Amino acid sequence: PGVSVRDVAAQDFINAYASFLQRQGKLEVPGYVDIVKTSSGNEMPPQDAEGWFYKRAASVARHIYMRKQVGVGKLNKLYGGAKSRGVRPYKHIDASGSINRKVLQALEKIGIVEISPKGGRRISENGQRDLDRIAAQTLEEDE
Amino acid sequence: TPVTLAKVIKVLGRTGSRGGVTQVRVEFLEDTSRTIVRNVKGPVRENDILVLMESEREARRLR
Amino acid sequence: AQHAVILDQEKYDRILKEVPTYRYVSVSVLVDRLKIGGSLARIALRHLEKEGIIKPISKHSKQAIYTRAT
Amino acid sequence: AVPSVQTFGKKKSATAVAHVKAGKGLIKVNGSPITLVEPEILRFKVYEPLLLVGLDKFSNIDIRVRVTGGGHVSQVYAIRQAIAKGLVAYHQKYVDEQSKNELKKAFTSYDRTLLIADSRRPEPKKFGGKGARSRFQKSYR
Amino acid sequence: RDLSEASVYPEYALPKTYNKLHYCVSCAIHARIVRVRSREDRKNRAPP
Amino acid sequence: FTPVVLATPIPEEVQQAQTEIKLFNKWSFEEVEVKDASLVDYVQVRQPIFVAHTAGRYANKRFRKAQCPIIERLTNSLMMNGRNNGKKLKAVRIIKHTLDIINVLTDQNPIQVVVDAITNTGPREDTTRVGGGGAARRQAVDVSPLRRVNQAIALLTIGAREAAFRNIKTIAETLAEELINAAKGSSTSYAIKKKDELERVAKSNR
RNA sequence: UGACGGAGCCAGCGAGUCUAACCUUGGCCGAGAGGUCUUGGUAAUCUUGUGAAACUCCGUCGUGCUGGGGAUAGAGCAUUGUAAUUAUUGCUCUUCAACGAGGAAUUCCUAGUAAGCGCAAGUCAUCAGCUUGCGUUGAUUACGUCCCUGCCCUUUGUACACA
RNA sequence: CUUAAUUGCGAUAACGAACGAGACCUUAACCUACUAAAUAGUGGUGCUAGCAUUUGCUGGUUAUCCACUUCUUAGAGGGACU
Repeated sequence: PGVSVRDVAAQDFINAYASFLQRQGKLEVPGYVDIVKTSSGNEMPPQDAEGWFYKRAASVARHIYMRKQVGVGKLNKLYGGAKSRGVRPYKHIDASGSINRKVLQALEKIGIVEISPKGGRRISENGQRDLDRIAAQTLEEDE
Repeated sequence: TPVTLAKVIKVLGRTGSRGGVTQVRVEFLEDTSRTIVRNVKGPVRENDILVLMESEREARRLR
Repeated sequence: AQHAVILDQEKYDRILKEVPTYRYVSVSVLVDRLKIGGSLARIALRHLEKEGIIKPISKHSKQAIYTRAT
Repeated sequence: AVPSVQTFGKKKSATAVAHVKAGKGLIKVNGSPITLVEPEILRFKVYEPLLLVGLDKFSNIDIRVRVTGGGHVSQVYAIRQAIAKGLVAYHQKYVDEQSKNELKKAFTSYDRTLLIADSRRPEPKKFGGKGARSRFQKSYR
Repeated sequence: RDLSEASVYPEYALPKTYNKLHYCVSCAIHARIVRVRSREDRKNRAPP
Repeated sequence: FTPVVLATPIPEEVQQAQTEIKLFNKWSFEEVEVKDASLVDYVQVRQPIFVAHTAGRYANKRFRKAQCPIIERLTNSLMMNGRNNGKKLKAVRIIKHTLDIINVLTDQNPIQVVVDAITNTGPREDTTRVGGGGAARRQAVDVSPLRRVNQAIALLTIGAREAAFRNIKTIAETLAEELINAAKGSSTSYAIKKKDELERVAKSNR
């Protein structure tokens, strides 16, 4: 097709490639899975009772190279809660920033997340040699 | 329902001390001269047809 | 109990037994049926996810389009 | 042929530029296909100048338009206008107008404020109320 | 025409009554529309 | 029909419908002309739309009050109570929903009889709020052909919260039975009996 | 057309350190609150692309005072300030209620405006449930009038002029 | 009689006026036509990694020649004067 970097869809993509990372053997968690509410405004524990850091291989790392240089609190910025703070406005509220800073040192070992100047993190030549050909794989297993 | 196929013949004016009833003429153009002296409720721009039931059952001043 | 319990093992598969004269399977209809609740009602109704009489063409959440179809 | 005329998708919330060149008919919002524009439904008001007077309209043109800033209406019209200016302001200067205007059976037949510049603009909020024309309520003694 | 088709000896009258009235000064301007006049216009006698 | 095939991603399901005939993929936006009588030349139908977004200057000109989309004049006419008002891209998919509930329960591929929503919800006379003094005054005038655009849209749509909110049941399915029920004779519904008090003393007192 | 959880993701206004320490992406730490070296900026340089909420899409919740609500008091951890008790604020858990559309009383407002929601600035060490603006999404129906209330003009009447 | 208007017409012991208001002025604006371009925004591509060969795309390059003024910004002006 001449599959470019930005032919990649957003939800039916992550349904069928981030679920493939569920059984790569990849534990790589800080030991703090299903103890975190994933928002200060959240009142309930999350869904699966194990894992769900496997979204980060197709939601986060796909969105780093949508831009060119990234940090952490802007990737924290997608998780947006609204703590019902008594009788007051429901102000700008993010999650706890420890997980994204420790995914920052968990999926770095693969070669996908590389050390960057011009601030924080940029994508590597594992992007143009695996992440391009999981845009040539996930869209080409879902043609 | 004896449907007198009414029409906006001319643009008569207003009534209503609270400004609610706007005046027109209402009859079918064939067999005129038998028509309620009556108006339309709200918005009507000029000179088109209308569907109704009554034909000639009048009143005069409408507050 | 009285309402919103588990599956009604007594009369379960109304989907393949009672969809003439009522083409209505949703959140908004199946709570006066003296039925299990949407905590576990439509979870017990996604058993026909491959095919079935009731069929969505709308993939959205929280209410689907389930009638007498083929 | 690429002389880039500096046509624009300009509305309430887009300072865009359309470099509508002449190619096969590919289109990228900096890389983006037609299936990714973020409403999932209001995408289908980009119907107007493409598949309603002609089938192809492809080998004549090529689209690659950026958008930066703004909000959430200019993905529908100001995306569309930048693409639509590359057709009738480029098949007019080179291709003839009777070839344009007699085959303009649908470019203007559904012209729901496309190329006419928008005249529905922000106005400053007042003083003494909640909103731009929303006041408080009073009280007496 | 259908009130008096019932009326044989057709319509019989064009029926009209007469009444002559006597108001006063103190009750005329609480029904009848004059209620004031100016200084130098109190001169006519025909009503139109 | 020998379509265009090309490398940049454009699918097939759009070009086999709209390149010659006005329609949508599974919806009908077809050949249905105005089956209902007058109020014709006041309706957005001719020219029908494909999906729902069209705005513009339709503010206070009394004398061009009918070229605006009544598609659009429907799709913002139920929203209130602090969270539904505003936010006006949320009914855009319920016309993708409830024009597939009528289009699955007695199909009538949707544009045939929904243009005919003046056949049943088109009044014949309306009783005024005229002054009088003392009673429930609806000594009346005769009807007007644009009150059948504002009173038509409202009283078939404002009943979508007296039956849905405070409990579990949604908006969509009661916009399907009570569209057909407000397109046929009803006797057990919301439109026709609320189409009574503005016609009750339209014949029992002239 | 709601709530929870995931996917995508939007503004403009600014005001920002001076011989002092303001805005600040990150690195690393710890669950947060946040903390130490660092990233740029006296300013279309950096904050900040203000990807925020409200929003779009896909899984989980059911007729209850409830996965709506968070009043009420209790314990602990931090931040600011020579200085926090009669608690500066937040954070994590204990406390988890009222209240169900609300009486003779009664306001505002006719197109990017009525409406929806949320960020700067203003007081700002710290303290927005406030007030200006900035914006992001946007219907209505009257299409105007004197009974109630308010104001100007003609005519008359007036034993009144701090009227 | 009209009007947002003591605004205008028309009647006229009046005529002609000075005000306020109106007028005037802004703004979110149209100007790819300009004096004009990375402390700011552009088709290009110096060095060109790669998905893909469906042959130019995703690109980056704390500047490589910097390609260029319309988008960003207005010096006066036009364009609209029911």
